[PDB]
Amino acid sequence: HHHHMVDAAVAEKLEAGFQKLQEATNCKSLLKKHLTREIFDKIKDLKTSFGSTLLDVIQSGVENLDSGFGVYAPDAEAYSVFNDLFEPMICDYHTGFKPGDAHPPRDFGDLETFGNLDPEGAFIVSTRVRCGRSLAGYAFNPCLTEANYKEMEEKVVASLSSLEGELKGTYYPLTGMTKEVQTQLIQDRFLFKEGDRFLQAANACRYWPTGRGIYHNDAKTFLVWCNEEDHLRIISMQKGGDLKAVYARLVNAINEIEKRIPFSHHDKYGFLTFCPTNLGTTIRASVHIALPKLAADLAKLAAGKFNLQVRGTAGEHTEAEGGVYDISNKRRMGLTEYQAVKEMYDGLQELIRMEKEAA
Repeated sequence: HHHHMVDAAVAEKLEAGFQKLQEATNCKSLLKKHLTREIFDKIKDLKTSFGSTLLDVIQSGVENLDSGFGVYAPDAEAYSVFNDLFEPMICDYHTGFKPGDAHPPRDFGDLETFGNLDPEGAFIVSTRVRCGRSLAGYAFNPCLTEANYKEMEEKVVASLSSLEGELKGTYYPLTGMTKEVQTQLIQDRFLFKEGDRFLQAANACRYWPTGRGIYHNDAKTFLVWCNEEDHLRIISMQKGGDLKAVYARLVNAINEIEKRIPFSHHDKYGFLTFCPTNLGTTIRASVHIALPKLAADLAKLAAGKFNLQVRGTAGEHTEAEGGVYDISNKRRMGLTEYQAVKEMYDGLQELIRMEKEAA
């Protein structure tokens, strides 16, 4: 496909979408904020080599005006071709990253500098680190062919099936998934299903459920989703606060996978993903921590000095311990994997120190 020229159908649909954006003077999306007429007029007739147009970028945010972000990348090249829109959006969303920055190369860092977090079990309820990856060479969802989905899944399965030791586990395809397995995966909170209206409207569920599946280790402390939104979503998690173990498991897993499957990467934006909220390190770390003494003061948002975000957790007495907060990394881009996780580690250590010291 050539870099220019969209057909008349695409052009008409883009203009109507832009107008809908405009008349919705109520719309809070990043798409509406950043897709100015000037930018729209500049990029509306461009296509990637896969044939993706601006409509394949913005259609979800147009159809779902309540979108928070409102664009997706239909293939890795969209990030360059439609960069006039992607760049301001990405840089608005991602704390500490600005136009002209180059996201640093991957570096998981020295695992030995993590570890002793809450061995007592007095504070941290659970620890989780999620990452995402696209496979080098493949389009993203709106552009994948049925044979692409099958081939990608075969490759992913070959790699996960070869995993040994702590990562050894089972792959469950969505194709022909039984009621029994569906139920078991729902109990585990491991099941995904056809995407919500945001993903449907992005054409991200074509050929469902071909090439979609779920892998977890026997311990249920390592989970992979194949083709849920990104080619790969990779999660390490467990009860308690052993961030070293959680992070080491994920690092080992990603290194083993990459030995067999190279990832899509970008010199400025880091690992490329279908949703640009997942760029850079792609890291989404989350620790549930009980801080009932600090809960009184909410000068807790201390966490900010380590670039960490604090969120309350739901439930009543009968369900959940009180004063438990979800602590996560605000930074995904413009820092290495090691810096992102060490920020969590350092900040949590301080929070706990503060909790022990509070009256």
